[PDB]
Amino acid sequence: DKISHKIDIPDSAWTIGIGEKFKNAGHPNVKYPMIDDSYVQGAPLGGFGAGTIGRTYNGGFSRWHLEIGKNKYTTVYANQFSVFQKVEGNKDGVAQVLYAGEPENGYLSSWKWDYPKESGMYYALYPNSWYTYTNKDLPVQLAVKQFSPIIPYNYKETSYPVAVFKWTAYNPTNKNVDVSIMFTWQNMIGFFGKQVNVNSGNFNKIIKDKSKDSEIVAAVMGNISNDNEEWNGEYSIGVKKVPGVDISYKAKFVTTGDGSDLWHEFSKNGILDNKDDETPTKQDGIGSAIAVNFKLQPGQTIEVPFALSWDLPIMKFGGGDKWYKMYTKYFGKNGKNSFAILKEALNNYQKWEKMIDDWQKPILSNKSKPDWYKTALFNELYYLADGGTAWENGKVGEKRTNNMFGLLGCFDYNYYETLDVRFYGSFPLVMLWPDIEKQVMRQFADTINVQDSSEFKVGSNGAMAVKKVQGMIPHDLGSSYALPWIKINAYDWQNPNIWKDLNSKYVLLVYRDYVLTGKTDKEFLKYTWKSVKTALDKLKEMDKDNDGIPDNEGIPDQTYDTWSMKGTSAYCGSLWLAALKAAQEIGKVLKDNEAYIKYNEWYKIAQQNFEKELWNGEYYNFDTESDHKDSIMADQLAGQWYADILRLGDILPKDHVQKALKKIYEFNVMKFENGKMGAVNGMRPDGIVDESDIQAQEVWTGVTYALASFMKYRGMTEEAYNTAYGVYKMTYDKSGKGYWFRTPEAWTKDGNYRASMYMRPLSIWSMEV
Ligand SMILES: OC[C@H]1O[C@@H](O[C@H]2[C@H](O)[C@@H](O)[C@H](O[C@H]3[C@H](O)[C@@H](O)[C@H](O)O[C@@H]3CO)O[C@@H]2CO)[C@H](O)[C@@H](O)[C@@H]1O
Ligand SMILES: [Ca+2]
Repeated sequence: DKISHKIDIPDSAWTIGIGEKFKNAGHPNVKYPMIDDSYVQGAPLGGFGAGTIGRTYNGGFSRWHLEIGKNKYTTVYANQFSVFQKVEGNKDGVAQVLYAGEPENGYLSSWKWDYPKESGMYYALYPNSWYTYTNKDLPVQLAVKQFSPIIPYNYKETSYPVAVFKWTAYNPTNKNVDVSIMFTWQNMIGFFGKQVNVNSGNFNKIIKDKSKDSEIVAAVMGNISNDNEEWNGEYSIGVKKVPGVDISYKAKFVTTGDGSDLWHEFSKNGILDNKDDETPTKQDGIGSAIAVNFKLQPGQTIEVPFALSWDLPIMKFGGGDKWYKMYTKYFGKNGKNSFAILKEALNNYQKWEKMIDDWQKPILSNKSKPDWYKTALFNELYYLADGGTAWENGKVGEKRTNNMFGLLGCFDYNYYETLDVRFYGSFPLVMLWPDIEKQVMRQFADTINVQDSSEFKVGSNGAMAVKKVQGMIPHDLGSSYALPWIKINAYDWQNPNIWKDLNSKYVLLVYRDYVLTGKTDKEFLKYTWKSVKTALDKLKEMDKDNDGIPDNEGIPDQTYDTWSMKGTSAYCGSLWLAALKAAQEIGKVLKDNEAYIKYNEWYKIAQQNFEKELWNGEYYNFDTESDHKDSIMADQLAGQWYADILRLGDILPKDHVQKALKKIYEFNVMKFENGKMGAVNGMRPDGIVDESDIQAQEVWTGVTYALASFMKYRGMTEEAYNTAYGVYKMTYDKSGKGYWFRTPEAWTKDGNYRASMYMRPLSIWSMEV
């Protein structure tokens, strides 16, 4: 490996061998069907709301999130980079697809598949990833850096449906070598969204943009139809000329054939026919190829940028609504703009690399923090783009000031902005994209007094319940299978209108978003103030025994939605105390004296009673009335955690908080698989895991990272990082369960999982406050 020194991969990048087999991988631990796409994954390409494309460590374009809200795992075999090399003085060269695998059937059988093991590495530090190719039959060593311009405090480039591939080639040998690099792409119009005739009318054109000291050659893969539909638009691939390289191309090869129409050209001398051909296809799949060829002398290095764009302007949800994607603000809505997007990327990628370095540097250059923590911190952010992210620039047919946004809680439970989850998972948005975060919270504010009296069947018990009650915060803002932003509370496993955490979490989210953006945005507090008061006042009515605290009803009426709470719970009770304190503070800021006084009175009664009812000498009891009321809950002081972040002070005595955190570390972490797997949710005082429900026996990745944050602010530095380390280990390490780029909600002691690709572990960013 002589290529690594010619590029700059950070030491904290997650790494794996190209073609590496992983033997320890986990699988779903539930009885019902659940997504399991294997450990063959990688860092996604594509901006927020653009649709994303997962290119795996093996080289394949395999995890398709282009249909917004859907996850489709299938390798499109025509989508590859290939290499040709010929040593000066040999008769023949060699050609190889840079993919550690081969197709399942006979399409593209002529290509050279099965890139060999032990011949290259994959590296990821989101939003960048890299592949190196150090192969004994390839005398020139190659590497590529691939990325999309995901940039904090930037709402423009961050939205683009574009990827850059910056290639570096180096000749360490003592002979001249001819090298070609070829990008192939299938015209994927009709891959989704088209009910019949899936390739019909697809056609490919070549654009040569020559303008002084710039040459771009690109393929635009579109359809003859000008229909404005979810399925229609363009894909583009291309390359920018640099000194010392020639460009060649082929507009049309057949993907549903043996591939030899292209491969016979590339395998001879790495130079394509330059055959333009705009003939549309009927039933056959088609694609395009863009290639560079160059001669490398001994010791010579060259850099060449390629790019990929996709202009699919319309997203459609299962309920029938069609919206424009955010990026259409910058490029247009007509679906004929893939080349403009590609050209912007090819002409500006160096600036974008620097912008990315500028935001990663403060963390990467802090040598008090271990590399493993940086690996997790950056790579967990994959989910902001990969979580079915929806970001609208108008409904099709209909202009507003704001652009509505939604991130899925996960794919198995397909709900937007699941609020009990975003309490943990929204930290990256408030810290790095606060205008999106405040938009999402205004979306929730607007729903507070919505009433929907129609009834749905509650999944857990079969009872009928009202869809949406006035004054109760919704569980979510809809499903991608239905109508995001329009029909809320798609979730139906329990009735969220009787949940005891949603209304408090909502208030705490609101005050967080003011505090973490500088305590300046009074207009945001004003917009949300009525909803905050309404939310707290409605939750107070759920206090059954006049102790000043809402009563859990002996059912799972909160985020742990199979784990029953009854009476005063540590979890919902602490959240209530914190929410009251936040509302007092907002009352002072806005000069609402009667609110300050009311919430101050409620707070002091509830605080007293919380302490009397739950404090046992060592920790706070799980609740006042359940069968395992004395279980040690990992999340027992969630309200005090948020109070620390919000700078609201002590809601409970410092001494008791410290004792409770130490107990949690001693029990829920250290007595669960030797503290190498996170914090198990429920432990009995005898040190055996609580067996009252599956969720008690699960480690929750986002709860664990948030508990790490809490420990860190309380000066328990070693405990904090050791607690977090088990999550990192299980997710990324060779000794873990293979969950890189699909961090789940939960695992049990055997390491098997529930709900891969989950929002909650984005809470690792609470460790950076
Ligand atoms: O909907 C989201 C919630 O899902 C919960 O899992 C439940 C499944 O949604 C549900 O389909 C499954 O149904 C069981 C059913 O209860 C049982 O009687 C029958 O015999 O088998 C069905 C599955 O084959 O129940 C599970 C609960 O066990 C998650 O637990 C929850 O966290 C999530 O929000
Ligand atoms: Ca009560």
